[PDB]
Amino acid sequence: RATFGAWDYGVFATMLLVSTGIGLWQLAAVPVGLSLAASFMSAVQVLGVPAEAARYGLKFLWMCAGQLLNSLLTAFLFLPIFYRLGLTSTYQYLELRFSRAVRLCGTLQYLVATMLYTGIVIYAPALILNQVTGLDIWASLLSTGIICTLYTTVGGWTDVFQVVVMLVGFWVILARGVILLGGPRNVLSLAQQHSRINLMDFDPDPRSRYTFWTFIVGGTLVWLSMYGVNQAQVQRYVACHTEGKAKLALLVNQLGLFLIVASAACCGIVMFVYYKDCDPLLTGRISAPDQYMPLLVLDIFEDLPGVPGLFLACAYSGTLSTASTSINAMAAVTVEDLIKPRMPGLAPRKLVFISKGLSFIYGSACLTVAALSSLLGGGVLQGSFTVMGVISGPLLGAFTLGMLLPACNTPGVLSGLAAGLAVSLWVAVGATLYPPGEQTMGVLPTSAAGCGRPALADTFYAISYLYYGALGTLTTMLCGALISYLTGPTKRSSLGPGLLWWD
Repeated sequence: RATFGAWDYGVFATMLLVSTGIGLWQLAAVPVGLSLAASFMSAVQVLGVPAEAARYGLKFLWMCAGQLLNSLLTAFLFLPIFYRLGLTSTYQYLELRFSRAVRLCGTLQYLVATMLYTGIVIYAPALILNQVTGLDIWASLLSTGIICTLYTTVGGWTDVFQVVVMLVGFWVILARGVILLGGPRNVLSLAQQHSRINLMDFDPDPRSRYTFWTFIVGGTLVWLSMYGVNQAQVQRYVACHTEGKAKLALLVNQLGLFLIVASAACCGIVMFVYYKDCDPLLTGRISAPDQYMPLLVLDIFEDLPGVPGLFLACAYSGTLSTASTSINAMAAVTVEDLIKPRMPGLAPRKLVFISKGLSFIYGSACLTVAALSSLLGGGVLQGSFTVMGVISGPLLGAFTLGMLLPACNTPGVLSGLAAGLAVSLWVAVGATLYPPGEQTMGVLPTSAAGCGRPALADTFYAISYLYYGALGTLTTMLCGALISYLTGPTKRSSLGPGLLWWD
């Protein structure tokens, strides 16, 4: 109990092996959108969103409000620019706007951000395996790395099946939990009593981790960083045979992500009310809050033996498949965008070998980043939203500056990228060397009676992590706006046909 110990071991092993092996032996656009909702279905979200909802309440539902505002700008301000142009890759726009140097810089920033994000995405299934089997945290990470390598290197329509299965799993967990605790009315009343239904939270204090202001502002930009400029996600919409179909598929992706993040938050609330007494953290039954969901599944499905095995094997294999797909994606991007253009004559024999080698190097780098995440501390959702905000925040800032500011020469945008990246790294490192107090973040009390030294660690490093990506972005523009209009602007009369949004 509390760590498999039944047929669930066999079911987990069988499902993992089958997933690893069997991989390789207007509504037509709906699945494509549902394919990009499979990038936020990773075990990262499974572990994070429920735990964060349980610890901070229902405020986490405002994540959807970020999504609903990131797929509303991505489908009306960023998709037309990337479509009316017509681009093999989105970063090509930069070469059309400022110069090839900015294209290379943006590609490097995307590569770094993706490697860190995939490191976290690989760490999450390692956490699942360690919690489920008690197989250390380093042997578990080793096994996860080996399986991911077998996926990406040796070779590798489940993009929608994995979603469907994990979503029905979330709904099943919700139903079972609510049944155990009586009915929806009792659970809702209990959650309300313990201040878990604090949906309306407008406190302006930026240090407050989760709030309406924080979620809207920070999450919108942290989500544009992942689904508005991300080459892998956006590339699927520059080949939809029409702009309207691309927008419809993007809205379908928005709906899928909204459903995922609402089900996860609701199941997190059910988890909390289930553990309203004898909280695992206070009783030592687990180590980190990200070990909440596996524990919830294991405790709940004691009547049905293998269901935890099936659900967690899906959440593990799907997450590794997503990580391997991302690794292959950036391995291909490196060859097509950075290497091949410089070396024109290489022939395919060496190009395929270089692609495989880059996939291997990226896999190893992501595994090392996962090990670093495990060693450094905890937090999978926070880790993802920090790595993808610190790095991919200034990049979105550069895109927005180039679109909405006609007079943005290359030096201005480059210095804006520098300043934004520096500021984001500054705050993200300050908040890890002097983490904010738990009470100030907004963590709610969890009963168990049933069984900043410097001057910038108290006011600056304490901001919610969601603002990190919104802090670089809002600097990359401002600096890039206060330098472009000083180092000589770019007259709009000679800028390009459709590189702007005002046109």
